[PDB]
Amino acid sequence: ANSFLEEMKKGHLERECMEETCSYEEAREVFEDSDKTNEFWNKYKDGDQCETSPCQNQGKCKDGLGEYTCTCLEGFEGKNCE
Amino acid sequence: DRTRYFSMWNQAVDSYDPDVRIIENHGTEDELPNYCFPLGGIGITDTF
Ligand SMILES: [Ca+2]
Ligand SMILES: [Ca+2]
Ligand SMILES: [Ca+2]
Repeated sequence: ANSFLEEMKKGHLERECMEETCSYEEAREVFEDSDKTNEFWNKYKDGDQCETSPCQNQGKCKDGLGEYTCTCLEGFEGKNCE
Repeated sequence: DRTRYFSMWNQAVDSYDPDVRIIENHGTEDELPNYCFPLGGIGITDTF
């Protein structure tokens, strides 16, 4: 993950953030983008969480570090649009 | 002369370096830098 050269060479996602802990930034360095910085790094150890689409009734998903947000449309709500 | 040696009488007079007694200072000549390189040559790289 870290070394004298692991973080001195070119930043590639096919290198640093994959086979250790991927603590931080090494998922942001590759892209230079703090938008999905903490909406994807939660999916390094335990697997994805929105791939099941818990929200039904045409509701979008949002991943948080422990709980899932389900955006349901006007007049629709719920923990999973439930 | 005493500036030469001879084994016969353990004959050699001790001395000292000239520049040690009084040093000199001219810096040096270093306009061209000096570089080390990776054993291969290009080190870093990137799939293509
Ligand atoms: Ca690596
Ligand atoms: Ca990176
Ligand atoms: Ca990295």
